[PDB]
Amino acid sequence: MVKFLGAVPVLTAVDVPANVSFWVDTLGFEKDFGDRDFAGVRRGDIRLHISRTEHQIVADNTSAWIEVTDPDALHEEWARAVSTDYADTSGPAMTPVGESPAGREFAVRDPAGNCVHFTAGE
Amino acid sequence: MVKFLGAVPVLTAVDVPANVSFWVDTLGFEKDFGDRDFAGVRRGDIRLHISRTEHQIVADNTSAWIEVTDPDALHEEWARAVSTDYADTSGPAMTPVGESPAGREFAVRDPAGNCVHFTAGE
Repeated sequence: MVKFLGAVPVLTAVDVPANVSFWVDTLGFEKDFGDRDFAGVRRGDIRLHISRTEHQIVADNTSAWIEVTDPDALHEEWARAVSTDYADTSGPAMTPVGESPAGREFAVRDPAGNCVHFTAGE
Repeated sequence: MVKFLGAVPVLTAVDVPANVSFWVDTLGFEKDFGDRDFAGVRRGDIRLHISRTEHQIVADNTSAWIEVTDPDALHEEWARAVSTDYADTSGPAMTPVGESPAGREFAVRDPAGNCVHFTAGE
C-alpha cells in the first residue's frame, strides 16, 4: 500500500532570489537548495519550493496552506519584521490572526505576491 | 516553540468540479469539502486544495510535489486510468517513472493543467 508522506507547495516568483531572501532572512526558514530558477526552503517538518515564472499574474494568484501548532505564537514572532498593512499591496504584509470554524489563522503575502495561510493544526 | 505540521498545496482550475472529479474518481482521493469555488481532496496523510481561477494561464503554471513511499507502485495503479501520452496536451496525462539524483519520480498533469510530481520519500 502506497503511503503519502508529505506535500510540498510551489510558490512562484518573477524574482526567485529576492523571494527566497524573504522566507529565509525575514521569516526564519532555512535554504534547502536552489538557484535563480528553482529553489526550496524549509522549517520544521515542512518544505516549500519557489519556482521562477515570467508572468506576475501567476505569482499574484498562487497560494498555499500551512498547519502549525500555534498560529498566534508564529504571528507574534513575525509582527516585528512584517508590515501589518495588508491593504498596502506595495509589498509583503501580514493579516491579523482571525477565528474561523476551523480555528485561528492568518495569512502572509510575500514580496512575489504569493498568499500563504497559517492555520491551527493537529 | 511553534511546530510546522503539514503543508497543503493549492491547485487552480477554471472548472473546479471537473478537476475534483478527476482527483477523486480517477486518482482515488477522497473529497474533504468544497463547492465550485474552493474544494479539498485528500489521500493518506496529505491534502490538496483546489481553487477556482478566471485565468487558464494560472492553472497551466501551477504545480506541486508529493512524497510517497513507492512512486512505481502508485504509477502502476494509475497506468490503467490515465493517458501515458504527456505530449498530448489535449487532456490529463502521466509521465513515465524516471530516476533522479533524489530518487524515482513521475508527474501527472490534471484536466485543469496543474502539474503534480510524485517522488520517493522517507
